[PDB]
Amino acid sequence: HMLGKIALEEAFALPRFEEKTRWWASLFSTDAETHVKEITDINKIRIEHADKHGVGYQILSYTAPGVQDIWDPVEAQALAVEINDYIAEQVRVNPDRFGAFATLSMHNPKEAADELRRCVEKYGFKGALVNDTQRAGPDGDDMIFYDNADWDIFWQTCTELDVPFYMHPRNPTGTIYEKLWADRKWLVGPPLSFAHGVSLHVLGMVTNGVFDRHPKLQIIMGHLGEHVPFDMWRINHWFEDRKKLLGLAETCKKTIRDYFAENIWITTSGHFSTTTLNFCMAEVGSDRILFSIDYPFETFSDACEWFDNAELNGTDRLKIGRENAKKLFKLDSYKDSSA
Amino acid sequence: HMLGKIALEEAFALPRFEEKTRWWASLFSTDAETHVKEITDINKIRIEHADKHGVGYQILSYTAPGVQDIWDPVEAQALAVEINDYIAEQVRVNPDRFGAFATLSMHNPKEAADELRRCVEKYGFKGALVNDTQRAGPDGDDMIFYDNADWDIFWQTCTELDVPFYMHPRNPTGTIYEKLWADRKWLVGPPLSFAHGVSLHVLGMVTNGVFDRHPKLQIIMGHLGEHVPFDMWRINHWFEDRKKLLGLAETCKKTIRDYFAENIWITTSGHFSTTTLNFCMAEVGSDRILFSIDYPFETFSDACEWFDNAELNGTDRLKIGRENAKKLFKLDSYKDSSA
Amino acid sequence: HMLGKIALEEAFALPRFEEKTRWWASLFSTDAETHVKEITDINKIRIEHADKHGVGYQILSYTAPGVQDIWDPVEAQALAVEINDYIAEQVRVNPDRFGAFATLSMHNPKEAADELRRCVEKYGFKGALVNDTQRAGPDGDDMIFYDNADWDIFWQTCTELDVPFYMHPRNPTGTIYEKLWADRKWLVGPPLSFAHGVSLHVLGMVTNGVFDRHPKLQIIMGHLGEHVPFDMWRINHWFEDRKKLLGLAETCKKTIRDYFAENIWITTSGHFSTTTLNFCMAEVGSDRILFSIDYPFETFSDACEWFDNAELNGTDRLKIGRENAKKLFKLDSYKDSSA
Amino acid sequence: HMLGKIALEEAFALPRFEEKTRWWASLFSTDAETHVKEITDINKIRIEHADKHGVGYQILSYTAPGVQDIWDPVEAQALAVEINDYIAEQVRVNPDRFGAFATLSMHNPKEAADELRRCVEKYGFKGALVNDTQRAGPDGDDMIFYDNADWDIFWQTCTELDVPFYMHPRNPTGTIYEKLWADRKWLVGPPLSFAHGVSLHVLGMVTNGVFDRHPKLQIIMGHLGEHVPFDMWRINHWFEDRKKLLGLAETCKKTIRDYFAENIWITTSGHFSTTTLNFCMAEVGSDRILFSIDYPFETFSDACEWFDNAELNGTDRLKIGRENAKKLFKLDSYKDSSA
Ligand SMILES: [Mg+2]
Ligand SMILES: [Mg+2]
Ligand SMILES: [Mg+2]
Ligand SMILES: [Mg+2]
Repeated sequence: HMLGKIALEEAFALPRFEEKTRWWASLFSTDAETHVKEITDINKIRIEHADKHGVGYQILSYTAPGVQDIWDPVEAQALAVEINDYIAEQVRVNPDRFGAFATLSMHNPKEAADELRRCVEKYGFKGALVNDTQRAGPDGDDMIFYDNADWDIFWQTCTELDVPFYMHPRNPTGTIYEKLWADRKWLVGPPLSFAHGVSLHVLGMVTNGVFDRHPKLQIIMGHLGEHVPFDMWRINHWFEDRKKLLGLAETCKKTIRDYFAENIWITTSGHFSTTTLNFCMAEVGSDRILFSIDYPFETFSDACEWFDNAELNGTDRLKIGRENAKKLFKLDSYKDSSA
Repeated sequence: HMLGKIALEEAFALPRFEEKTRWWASLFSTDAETHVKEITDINKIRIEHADKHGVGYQILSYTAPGVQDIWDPVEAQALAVEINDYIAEQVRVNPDRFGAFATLSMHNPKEAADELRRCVEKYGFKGALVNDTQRAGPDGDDMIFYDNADWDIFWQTCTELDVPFYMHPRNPTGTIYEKLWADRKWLVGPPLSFAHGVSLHVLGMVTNGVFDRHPKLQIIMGHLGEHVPFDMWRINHWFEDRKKLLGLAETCKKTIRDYFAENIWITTSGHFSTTTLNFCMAEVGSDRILFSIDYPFETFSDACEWFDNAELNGTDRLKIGRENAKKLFKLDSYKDSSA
Repeated sequence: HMLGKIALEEAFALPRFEEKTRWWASLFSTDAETHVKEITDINKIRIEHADKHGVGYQILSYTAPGVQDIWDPVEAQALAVEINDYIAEQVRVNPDRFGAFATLSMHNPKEAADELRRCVEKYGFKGALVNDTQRAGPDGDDMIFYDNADWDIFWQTCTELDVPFYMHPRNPTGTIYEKLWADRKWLVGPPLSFAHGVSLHVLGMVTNGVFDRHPKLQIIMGHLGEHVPFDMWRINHWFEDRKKLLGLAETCKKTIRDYFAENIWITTSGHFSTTTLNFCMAEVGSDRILFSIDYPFETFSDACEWFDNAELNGTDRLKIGRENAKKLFKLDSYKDSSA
Repeated sequence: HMLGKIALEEAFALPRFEEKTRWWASLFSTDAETHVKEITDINKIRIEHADKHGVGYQILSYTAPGVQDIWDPVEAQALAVEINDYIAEQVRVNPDRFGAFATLSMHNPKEAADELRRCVEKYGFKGALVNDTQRAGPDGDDMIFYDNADWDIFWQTCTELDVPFYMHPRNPTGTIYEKLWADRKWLVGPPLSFAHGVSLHVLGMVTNGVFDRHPKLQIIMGHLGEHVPFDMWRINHWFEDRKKLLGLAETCKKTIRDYFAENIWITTSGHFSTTTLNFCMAEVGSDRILFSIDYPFETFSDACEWFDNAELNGTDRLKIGRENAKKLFKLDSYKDSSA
């Protein structure tokens, strides 16, 4: 029904990674052959889906765990560069239907900043999408978080280019996987582990002052905010009425509600629940919520038939379906953008 | 306004642990001296609070991390026995105002089952409250989870005595603390880490078939369910439409919604939000929600002035405030129980 | 998906009233030929719909405006008796699928009480359903309301027989139609006028003390309560904080929330909105909400596909779908009643 | 806590109407002596309240029933002119704290249009506020509605001046009072009758095509929309799926949700319910909701302590508290307008 929707948690994989794609599909897809075809296709199947379901524009990004799974920094950087060059050539076929997020090796702040800049300046990419902490160390068992002063040069590049950063999940690996997840492995991914990682990282950015040093920085979370809106009251209470009397105020200058009004966005990817959407509208505001799908892990039909038919006032259907993202990503036009 | 409310996430500490109590208070209280007095008091300050705020009956339990912090199994068991003997003598002063949950060493399923039985049979305790995984191993860096076949003898003791088990959080320790939390330490506790632990453990019980082998087992989570109701739609979708086509059905026979209708309860402890309560009423049902406070980490005033004044239909105010817990814990009477 | 649902705002018309059926259809149906067949059919089409959509049991009632449109008390009484005899015979064909509400002339309290008693004692009808005020006076321009002492004998008959009374709407007529509705006639019926009538009558019963004189009396409103839940806060405030200080307490002894907890029920007839249902669960409580359809003015498909697929906790889906009505109407087994 | 709030359903009365003020107070106030002082005061008591509760700017309007109670068109017009001249002088004392709505006799479309124009062009009034239908006829028993072609000249004046029209309630009178309300008089006013009138009039404007002929017209309803949001689903269904197939489309060209997105506003006057506000954010959108008080029928304390302390995302608190009204009324700076 609604046309010109924008979706922006929409994944692709390189054709040369078919074995890795099938491993990931063995965890998260019930039809591996269709999954392989859909995650690698850019300009045919993906366009047919969007045409049937009123999706005018999609910002594509690399599948998880992606470059964050690569703990060799030279290999990781070369892979990020390869992916960005590849998707730039692919989306030129349909520029009124596709944009792309930069794919990044996050081993080094300046290296990541330079590649983000190359993507934005050379290819017009719309921002960055990163799958939660970079694997590093001898066997990839270390994690690189971005919520510290070493990453200021990177976050300042984001605000200078004025593009958002999408904190996507990745799977638990190594020591963390063995200790917490191996004995309850069906919880890996969307059921629980994904949100635990993203919420930890983003609230780390909050409590380590990233949005104080970079007040213009825009951060996006999928899956209606990875549990965080559920605890908006509880986090705010334990920040303002407890931890900010014990030292947190030294590195965290605004309330959690301020940061959601000024810096943080949430997306409807993989969470097609009108009851939860309404609750998020109360706790974060319809202005800060964007439609997305999580294709091809979710189907266009599930996401779009939900949203198109959800009971919702017309003002917020427009905002969530396209107008919020249209302003955030400075979209002058695209297919059906004002339909 | 409402009298005879029941609260059941209400903590005490032994007087001999003052140093440990002050360490915990240095993380989670803004007034250490009042905290020490309140967490150790049973029959004076705690009764004065309850009298002012319409709380007829409280089920007391041992402060976190409690016995789960003790990785010496002999020491841990002796401490659990000591705590249960102590609180039994304390609550006999005011039997129409206080019951108690068993405090347990969870190093060994049969040992824990026997001590739960002793508490219920000898002292009339109302169930068990355990602070998420037992520390074990050489330096307490291992975790004992209860979502496996070794714990069947324990869960069968719970269903035979027909008493619930409250899965309370504890702090992250050791390797997990260093890897995920040390660099964002203000998130430890109520802001995030507590819910991550409890939700992992309870959903582990779900996906490892604990409620299939023990369909009468009642499990309680505080803090409006430790994020889980937020993802009810998403978990249900990724169980029924994804993982249960890939192997999860082998150890998980009902839907997540079934388990919340039949086995799982949530509590309002430390989450005094009517907007979130309404959302939980939609996602889990008012029948499955219990009032609680989280005293003395939360104040009676915050919890009770919220609940007493919250906009709510009279049917559900009665149920959540006392009648749900009255039926669950088989309370024939207590102060103001039918006021 | 849910089987054994109960619906109880389901209308029929006498075959000999085809012209009245067609006039009403010309206001409220977009397929008059199907409507005529469906509103007169009891045991074939209506059963086929119920079998397809998991409706085990239906309490049937006479179409609006029905006997309340008849201002000749002799003609009105004879028609009520005719209708009750007719539907008693019809429902005997499928007694495990159908019950009936009494149809009443409400010109005289004792006469109406006697015919309700005959319906319950002779035919086992489940209650009464009445289309708002009884037209009266020489030209049918007066209105008989039931919220006064003259009707105590009638309400005492309801409580003695322990059966509920369903306050259904009727169209505005005569002077009221001319002054308020004739110049905006598209608002007649479900869009506005229906709820204005029923809410006036039920809140009249509240404020004139009917539920104080008859504390066991159960009153049912369709259409999620005819706007009243939206104003529960506002009515409660303007009663307890205003009118109850000015004289209302003389004839109204409990709060509006008390009466919804103790006396008033709402159904989902013609209001297939999960967002509004959730709000009603907050304002009135799931224990007080009953599934219903409003057939043949609404379709089985619209009502049942909505309810069966609505995002709802399993506890409340069971209560609203059938268990609330099973208890209220003291129902024996019926088709799929325990499925 | 929030400063610079805007309220715009704030009433005054002329000093020479003490008897009318006292009769109205005898229906709607529990402290008539304070009410008389507060409803006549402009520049002292009312300012003190606003200073204490963070209300920067108020648009003032004449008390109900006001000029709509006057069925002599000559007396009605003279009184409207008197009131507008009076309040223009009063608000000049504190022009950074007060604006005014036009008070109008609505006996004649051209006359009302001319007085609205005088108010805007001579005094800079912000719009019009009218208490539902104009009493008319020899004994005041007729009602003038504005949802017809005779009023096109008036609505065209609203859009030409680009100012909104606030449809405020009035009490039921004459035959309507006798037939519907006299025997249940405690429902008169906020409990029920007020909303019945306004919702009828506004939905009449919808279904008689006023917003089709005048697509720029902005209409404001108090009291969270006078029940209409509760039935948004039901009205929309009975328009688009029923009446629009039977002839309504001839005079009503968009959906009810379109008109709430494009033409209709609601305020929080006299409805200090976060639960209902959240529901209204789902059904109408936070962009279309305005803070207001309904002083002196409601207190500043009730309205502002509710709103300032309600659990709400920061984006919508800002919009509802002041930014929506700042844009709608094109307001220059006022006290704390950017605080
Ligand atoms: Mg994704
Ligand atoms: Mg606790
Ligand atoms: Mg009906
Ligand atoms: Mg007013």
